[PDB]
Amino acid sequence: LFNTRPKKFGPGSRQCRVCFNRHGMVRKYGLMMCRQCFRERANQIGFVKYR
Amino acid sequence: KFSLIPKANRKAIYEYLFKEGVIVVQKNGKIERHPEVPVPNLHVMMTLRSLQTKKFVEEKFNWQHNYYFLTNEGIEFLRTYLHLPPTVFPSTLT
Amino acid sequence: QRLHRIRITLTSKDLKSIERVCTELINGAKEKNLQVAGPVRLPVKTLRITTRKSPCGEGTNTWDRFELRIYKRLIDLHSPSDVVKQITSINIDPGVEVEVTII
Amino acid sequence: NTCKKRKFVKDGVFQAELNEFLSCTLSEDGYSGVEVRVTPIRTEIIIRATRTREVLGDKGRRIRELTSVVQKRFGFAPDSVELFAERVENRGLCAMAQAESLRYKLLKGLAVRRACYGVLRHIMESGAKGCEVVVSGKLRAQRAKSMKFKDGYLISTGEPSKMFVDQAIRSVQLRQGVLGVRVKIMLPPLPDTIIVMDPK
RNA sequence: GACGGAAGGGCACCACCAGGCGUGGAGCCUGCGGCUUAAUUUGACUCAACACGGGGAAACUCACCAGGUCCAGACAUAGGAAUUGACAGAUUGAUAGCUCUUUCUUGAUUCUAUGGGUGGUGGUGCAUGGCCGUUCUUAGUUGGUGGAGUGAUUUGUCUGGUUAAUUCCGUUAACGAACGAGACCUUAACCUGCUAAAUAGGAUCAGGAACUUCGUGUUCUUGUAUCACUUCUUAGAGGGACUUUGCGUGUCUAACGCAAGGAAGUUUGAGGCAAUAACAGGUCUGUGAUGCCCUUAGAUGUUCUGGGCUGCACGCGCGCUACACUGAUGCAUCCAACGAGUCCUUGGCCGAUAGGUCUAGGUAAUCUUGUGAGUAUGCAUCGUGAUGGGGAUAGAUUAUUGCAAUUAUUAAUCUUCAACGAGGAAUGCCUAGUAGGCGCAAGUCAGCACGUUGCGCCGAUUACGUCCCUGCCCUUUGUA
Repeated sequence: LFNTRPKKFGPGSRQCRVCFNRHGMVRKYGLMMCRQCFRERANQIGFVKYR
Repeated sequence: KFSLIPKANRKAIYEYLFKEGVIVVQKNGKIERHPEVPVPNLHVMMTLRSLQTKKFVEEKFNWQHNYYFLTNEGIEFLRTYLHLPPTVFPSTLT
Repeated sequence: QRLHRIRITLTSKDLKSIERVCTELINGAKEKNLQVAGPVRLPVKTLRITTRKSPCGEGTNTWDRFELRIYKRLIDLHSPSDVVKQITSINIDPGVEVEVTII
Repeated sequence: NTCKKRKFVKDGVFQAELNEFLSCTLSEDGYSGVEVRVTPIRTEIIIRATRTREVLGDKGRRIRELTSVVQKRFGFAPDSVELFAERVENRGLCAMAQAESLRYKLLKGLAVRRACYGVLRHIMESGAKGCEVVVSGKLRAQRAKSMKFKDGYLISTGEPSKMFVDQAIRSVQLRQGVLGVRVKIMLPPLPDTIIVMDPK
């Protein structure tokens, strides 16, 4: 009637939980993390970069 | 969903907050009513937009999810509306 | 009691957390002297994400190479289930997912 | 169920979503950090802190909030999650404490010179090996101008950086704009140093 | 300080040398100018803008444009006693009661106005935070006390030798320190040793099939079948290179070169980490990081239908496939590693193909999978013809994802058969499992890779130097 399309798939369906942003959405292993959001909190999750 | 929440379902928000003393609501408007209390999710956001701006409840954000605490003057208000016996729910009690 | 067979999974992020558990629970078995085999070290499932460092497009296109590591390890036994509950319940570690399984 | 790679992601992000929440609620409390100890059907959760008075409050008011607040959100059973406050011995060395301490000195309204030496004096007296405290953003000026304070030696590089330093960052909000505030604290088996014995 | 088309040193394949393979030429993909348009949202413009914003946009995303909704405007003061849901027509793209010609309902949630909030991918990165790039892959940078100077400042931080290095030995109005460098961390190389494995195997001992029947003669296959093992497989503990030894080269001090030995002798190879100063670099369009301004119901909030970012007289930038016979085509042979899945897909039938249909294993060293990958190899036809090299451009048909495929999302089947015969001036990348070529996997993803990030396979030519070009670092020197 109003205020809803079919919203099931594509970038419009889903957003970053931390900052509410669709762009740059890391969905590997079911993160649902926007990249700007993901890199700074990556050490606190577990991810430690080397080589 | 949409429109003003019934006045029975106003007390459905308050009587949950009267017993437990916590109520957290997801920021999203189109999201399903919050797990726990069977109402629209917008109506929980509207009633605690209403509550915070007359003090009583202590709002605290992070993470879209809005983690409310209920103060000493807050438990006076609900009891009056609720009609609950005085000293009914101390947070000091376990 | 009955002749059973138990093979306990161990997983964590740290190496140092499991090397406590592998040393402790075999010595905890050797209190009672059960039929222990040594800890079978499976291959390491390294998880990987590569994002860009910059928020916007500017500069040279540089990249992080983030990594987790996961360490599946298996203590083998042949013993009934009532005996093992004493060994596992004492000496639980911080942030180490453990699951006991018959067969 | 879920697979083990997805499980450490789901359990890992729970740590991060927990920690930034417990930063903001325990801001004026001035906490150190968090940790979790999962056991089967009794998920314990250990809050460290500089002071224990605010976090318990009155007969465990704000403990029994934060037991309830977690299990409402993430979908646990009642009394499955349960919080225990804890005191850190040698409390000066934690960096997120001092950044949050230096926040409320500036936010109340002191000069930036006088406050930052006082925070730098405590961590030096507490028995840190060395430290620095930066304050970026505009200050007595319309153009930005980052003041820097430093005493005692502080390494920048290698894997020995990440262990032996502890490092923290916060915002703080003023009439004219936002200031930055860094803190960085070197702690007390190093790579570089070699202590040789005497034979007699 | 910076600059010099001044001197003396030491350095880099983002610089030449010796070369290798390319781009620039052709068509096509894709980004940026412009030109166009109702709208073709918008940032960034030498290296450090231009397959970049993880930017492969059908709607969503969406900022743009032509229209239509909802208030999701807290609360304070105040009038009034209010606001809502909607059939069938009207009207509208619209089965939006939006607004209506009408008349049933809603029950104090809200309306009405004034103050004030609230929200935004509105503006400002020349108000800022945080983060990243660049100066700068180089070796550089501070203060304590003392010395010199009226002082800015200087000395330490150095003639010289040595080093990847302000790294060392040494020289000394300096002495003793800190960060950077180094160390460190992760990974790749070799251990018939250590410690093990019905979620990796091998060897055994008994059975089955086939050829041989030569005989325990070669090749497949079988089991919580075993007794017992760890060479490959896996990974904890460790060992291993110190330039050890020989001969040169040096105040024989620091250390170089060459040869032998060794798995390995450029710091053993390859990365992560990264100082002090900064630049009016970029990002308010990653954010509940934010000051100020804008506007706030006839909206820049929000959301729904449709279009647009893909629009083409023409310039410029990264890539792909080409021009053939070391080849193309058709048959046969047999070999990888990184992943990744609550979707990945074996097995059997139907179908030229795509694909479908009925069972079926998998929370994964167990199942897909030992992912029978392609350059490669063997045997045939083609014959230098733009030909069968080349596969753009174009008509017609059959499936697949989706709620919807037209400006055609792809994948197939048949046709249609252009330019291009090694690329003008300019100029990029690169020293050994490297270049180049050949595939595969993951990220974005309902569907779509000519893109990026990793992974292996086949595997060369030519240097082991240099300051000529283009930059860099340190001294003495000149400066308006």
